[PDB]
Amino acid sequence: GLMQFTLPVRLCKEIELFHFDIGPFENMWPGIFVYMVHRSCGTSCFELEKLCRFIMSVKKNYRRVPYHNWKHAVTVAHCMYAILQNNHTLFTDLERKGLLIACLCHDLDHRGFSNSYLQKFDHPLAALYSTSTMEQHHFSQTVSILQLEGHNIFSTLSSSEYEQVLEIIRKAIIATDLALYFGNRKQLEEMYQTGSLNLNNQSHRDRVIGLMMTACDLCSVTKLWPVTKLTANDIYAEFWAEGDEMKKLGIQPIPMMDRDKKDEVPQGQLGFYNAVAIPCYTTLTQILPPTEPLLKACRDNLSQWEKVIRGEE
Ligand SMILES: Cn1ncc(C(=O)N2CCC2)c1C(=O)Nc1ccn2cc(-c3ccccc3)nc2n1
Ligand SMILES: [Mg+2]
Ligand SMILES: [Zn+2]
Repeated sequence: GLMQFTLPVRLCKEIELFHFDIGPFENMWPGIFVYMVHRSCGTSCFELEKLCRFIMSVKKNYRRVPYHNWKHAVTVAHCMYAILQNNHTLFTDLERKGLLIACLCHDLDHRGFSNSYLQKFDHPLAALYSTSTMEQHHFSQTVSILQLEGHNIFSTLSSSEYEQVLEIIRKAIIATDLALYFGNRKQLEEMYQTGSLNLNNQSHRDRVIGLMMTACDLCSVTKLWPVTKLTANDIYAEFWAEGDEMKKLGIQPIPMMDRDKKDEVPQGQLGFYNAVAIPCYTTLTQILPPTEPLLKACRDNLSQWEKVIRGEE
């Protein structure tokens, strides 16, 4: 109970900022996550022994892939921590509990392949889950780990609070399917503009939490340029591996996944910032003004990709 986690001074300060990078010391990441739960949720939210056991089982069930790995899980949870800490009074006690766990678990057992590749491979997961294939799997893996003896960090919730938190986690993880983002943001854009947006409306909160999940999931584009640029290499390492596997099935991959078309990455990133990233952080900043630093950082990174094309870097 009286056992806090404390970070060194530079991390204690910078962890509060949206653009924080969790660093290359893997052994510090569990402590970073517990620190964020304690400050975001409370030192009482979870039994430390159970939380520590939950965290190490989640880590074990992330694979050694270039991008969709344990570092991504903790990185996405930190972005959620910064959103929750800058929007103190907007979120319920259950939501703060659920959303940090949702972010940590959102890509459990990712193989580094898209929903499309699983469908074209005819992977068993594609027969079990026709849409949001990997995301239904990630939620399945979360429930499985929660049911390991000693791992139920929600044991002290009432039956109804427990069903509510698992429903928050399920919707939050499903919303990380980028196929669902486009329509979620359009509906949120209209509701904000026509003034019908209502945070007491559960289905409205669900939409807002979904956009927060997209914002945390894409948060590579909101870091300092050197972090953004080096994460891109890991992202493209997976895309190109999937491209290779598409060619093995006798299918020409989209340019994004074709390593022969490396040259066109700068312009591909522009399309992505303009079609996905900027609209995401713009709508999020409209609904939650204190998340504006995410939009400002994204615009700075867009400008950096424009500089790459122009040959200035
Ligand atoms: C940075 N970041 N953050 C998240 C994601 C992303 O998508 N998710 C991670 C799992 C999914 C991305 C991304 O980089 N996404 C796109 C999206 C469209 N693109 C098109 C091209 C392209 C390249 C060369 C040649 C031609 C086109 N490049 C693209 N990149
Ligand atoms: Mg995912
Ligand atoms: Zn993710």
